[PDB]
Amino acid sequence: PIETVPVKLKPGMDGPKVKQWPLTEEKIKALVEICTEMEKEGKISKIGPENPYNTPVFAIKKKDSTKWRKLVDFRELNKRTQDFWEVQLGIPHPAGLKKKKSVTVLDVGDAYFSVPLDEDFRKYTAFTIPSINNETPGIRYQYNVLPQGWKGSPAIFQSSMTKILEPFKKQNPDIVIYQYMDDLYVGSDLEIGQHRTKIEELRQHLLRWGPPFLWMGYELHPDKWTVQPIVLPEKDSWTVNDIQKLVGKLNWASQIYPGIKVRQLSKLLRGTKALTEVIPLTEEAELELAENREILKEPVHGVYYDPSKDLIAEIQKQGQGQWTYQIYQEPFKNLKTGKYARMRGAHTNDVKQLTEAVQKITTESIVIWGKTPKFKLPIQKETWETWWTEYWQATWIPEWEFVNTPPLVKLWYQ
Amino acid sequence: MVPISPIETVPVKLKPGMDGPKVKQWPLTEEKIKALVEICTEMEKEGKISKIGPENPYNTPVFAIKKKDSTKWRKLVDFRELNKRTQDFWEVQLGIPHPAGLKKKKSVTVLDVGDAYFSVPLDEDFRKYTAFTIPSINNETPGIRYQYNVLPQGWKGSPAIFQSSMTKILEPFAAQNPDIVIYQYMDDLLVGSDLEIGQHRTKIEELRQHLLRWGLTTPDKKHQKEPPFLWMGYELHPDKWTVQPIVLPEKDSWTVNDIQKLVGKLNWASQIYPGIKVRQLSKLLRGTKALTEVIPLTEEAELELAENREILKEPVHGVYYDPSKDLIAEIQKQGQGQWTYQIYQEPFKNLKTGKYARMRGAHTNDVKQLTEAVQKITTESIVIWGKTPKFKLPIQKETWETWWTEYWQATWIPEWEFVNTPPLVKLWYQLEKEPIVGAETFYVDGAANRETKLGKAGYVTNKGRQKVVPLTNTTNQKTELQAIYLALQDSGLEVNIVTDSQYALGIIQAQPDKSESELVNQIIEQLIKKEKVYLAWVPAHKGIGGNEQVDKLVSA
Ligand SMILES: Cc1cc(C#N)cc(C)c1Oc1nc(NC2CCN(Cc3ccc(S(N)(=O)=O)cc3)CC2)nc2ccsc12
Ligand SMILES: [Mg+2]
Ligand code: NA
Repeated sequence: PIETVPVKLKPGMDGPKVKQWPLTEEKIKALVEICTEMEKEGKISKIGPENPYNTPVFAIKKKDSTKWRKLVDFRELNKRTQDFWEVQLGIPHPAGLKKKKSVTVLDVGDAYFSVPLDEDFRKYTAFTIPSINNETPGIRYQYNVLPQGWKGSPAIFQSSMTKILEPFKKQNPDIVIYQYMDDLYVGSDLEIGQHRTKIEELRQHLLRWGPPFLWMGYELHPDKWTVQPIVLPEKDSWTVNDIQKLVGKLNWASQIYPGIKVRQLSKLLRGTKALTEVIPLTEEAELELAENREILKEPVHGVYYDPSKDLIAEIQKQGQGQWTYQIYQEPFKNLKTGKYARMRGAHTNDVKQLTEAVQKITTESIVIWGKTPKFKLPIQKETWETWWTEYWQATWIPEWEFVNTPPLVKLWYQ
Repeated sequence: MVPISPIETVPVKLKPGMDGPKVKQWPLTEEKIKALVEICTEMEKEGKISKIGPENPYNTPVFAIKKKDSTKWRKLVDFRELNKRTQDFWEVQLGIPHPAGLKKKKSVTVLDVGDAYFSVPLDEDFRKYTAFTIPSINNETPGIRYQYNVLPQGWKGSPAIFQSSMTKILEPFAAQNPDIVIYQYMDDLLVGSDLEIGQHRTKIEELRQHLLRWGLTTPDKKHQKEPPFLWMGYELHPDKWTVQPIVLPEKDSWTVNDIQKLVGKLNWASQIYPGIKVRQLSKLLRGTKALTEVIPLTEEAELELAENREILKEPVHGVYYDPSKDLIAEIQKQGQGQWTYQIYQEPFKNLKTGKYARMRGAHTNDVKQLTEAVQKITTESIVIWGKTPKFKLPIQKETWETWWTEYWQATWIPEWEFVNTPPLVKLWYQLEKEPIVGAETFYVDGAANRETKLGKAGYVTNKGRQKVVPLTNTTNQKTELQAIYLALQDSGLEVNIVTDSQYALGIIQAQPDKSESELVNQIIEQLIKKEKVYLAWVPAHKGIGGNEQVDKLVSA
């Protein structure tokens, strides 16, 4: 790789100036070792005080490995980096990826380190390895090559990647390969036995055509990803409280589905009855409940993905390690809903469970639409921003905002 | 001639589009001009500045100032304009070490680098922007024009470039001498080690040997200041540390600027003086911006200040850090949303102390505040010691488990243990998850006229109990809370309550234990006294009996 690609920020935008957040001593030591080797390899270089920019850096351990991985939070630089159409007017997101019986995720970010970075743009990738207790100036570096996690890296490298895949793609016409940031998503319909080997096939390619974590493989099965329609109870005896909750749920669902009616069910609640009193369903109420049940079977109407709009992901804590979520662009028009349980590693740590849910939901969003959603997180900002980097294992990072008022609609997905 | 390595120049640019300065030189008295000529002549002989021709179009004004007992004129180049046009730099000197994070060092030396400061050359292509003019006597000859060859005192980039140049020079020495620590900040180099004073004096010598390779003359800091070293407001003693003496001024008239300074001292002191409180005193400066405005001290502010004075009677000290011991943080609730904490390794020997005040809010509870205090201490500890401390918290393990398992948000506190130091943080009420058999059911509603602000609030129950109360100067949201309050007042120890108020549910599901709304507080007091409360929500205006009935009773 000789010639660099001319890269520039967006009109009237300076480089990022984001503060480095505090790091534990073990993460600093990890980063010191990593950056010392990257510096020997020419991937990064020390910078002087004439560079005022900065992007935060921390260290993670990818799923099921013991080696620290450098993770740069390029979110600010990414939104400030010019939109890219690096050779064509855009690579269409493969709608068939989400349908493959198995999708394996490869960390191919190390391939980026073989392409030089436009010398004029390098100063914008500045980052700092902080010292403990401000006892020394942070160690200042900038990238000489395409950095992992930067929007421009897959774009600039897209030409080099297409060629590496050509032979493999030419041989396997039914395998779907999609690239997002530092990751390669490879879906096939053949079985895991030959899938795992076929995945290894693709690694050797990348290995002959050229890694610290390339050996890993994150296996998905989007064909087995289950949605969550709206379900109503099936009971032989309804209390006043049961019917009140049902009418509340159906009233909420009537914002999503037309033709939901609660007149006959509300009719059962005539009087001022004790909450635990059993109310027999009339024939009019049962029919109404059956018509609502039928309505809720069919999907929502006029729901379409608008590529120009952000995806929004909301998450609710349901308790007992269960989490529900909905992805949408306009309210009440869900493009995807889901439910998680038994997040391994933290039966007694809410924040770790939430961090894993965020990563799994972002992974589903990448597969289905090719971009990450903006999260609405049921957590206080100070708690989240203190701990999420401790459980993060993905090489990308989505955006998030915080929900401070308890949504009433948690009960409806329960 | 011993060849000396040249100090690498830092490339400098002006902000994009902007040009160098063009400020007219003031008129100067003949006396000041003579003084400036002598100074600049000496500076030129030393290489700091050089005469330039008339082609240079930029200019920065220069002044001459006089001192008290030193019968001297000092030079002064007003680089204010040039600084506005100079690029931004990386300022590597934002935060300073906290003494509680430092380890003891047997020996400490202080070198002076003010003269090595001038060996740092200024980027050649940038010097033209530093041009200044000494006016001539009687304005009868051209003014003598100079430009800088070194980092000008007062120029925007001098601190960062000097600091960065020194760090680069020291890098090898520090790396090849792991048994010493070098703190460079300002013109002072501070070297410490656990070596015997003799073997320590040699490392110092080798450091001069090293600094000499770039021709940097550095002798001991003139008038070696006895211990303690006065640094960044601390008293750094060999075995202990503290802020310099904290003296709270005595006054009968307290003004805006007095209470600010009083909080500053109290805040600066709260890092070692344990238990400092500052709400009431910080409270007294809610919105005023006239620092000369006098404010009477609430009797709760005098009690707080008098409490600070007692804590400030005897000075307190902290211990330095031992990485081989545990790091422990203990928190106490002080009241009125105030929290105090101590960080230590051995009991009774604090590394440092601190405090936390609750965030602004209409509603809150002690567990949420305690969680916030823990996060603040966590982040402070990662800065100072690079690790999270073990916490000792005045909350029962069982209380925490109930709180986080049932709280609608995700929440987490790191490894901690209960310490039985009252007052203990507790949960003051817990709503039922299911309706209560045998408990009376209250259907509550309220409503208010937006024009007249007249309202009604009340309930009807399954036993035929009813109440509607007429209210004045109220609102929908107030009548909705008043209705729940009435049902709590008028029911037994176990009660089911049915409301359509999404506003009320939002508040109560947040589990406040205290509010700035007296009406929410009254509801909390009632909830505390109940044995069981089930709160059910229904949508308004849907023909839900009881709800519909009471909605009519209150909608006038
Ligand atoms: C070297 C240094 C000195 C000062 C001062 N003023 C401040 C800082 C921030 C310095 O920078 C570092 N200081 C330390 N530890 C401290 C521990 C306690 N003292 C007090 C002292 C000791 C001995 C004598 S004595 N008996 O010789 O008179 C007098 C006073 C100074 C050293 N650790 C590090 C690690 C990286 S930088 C740095
Ligand atoms: Mg009403
Ligand atoms: Na109370």
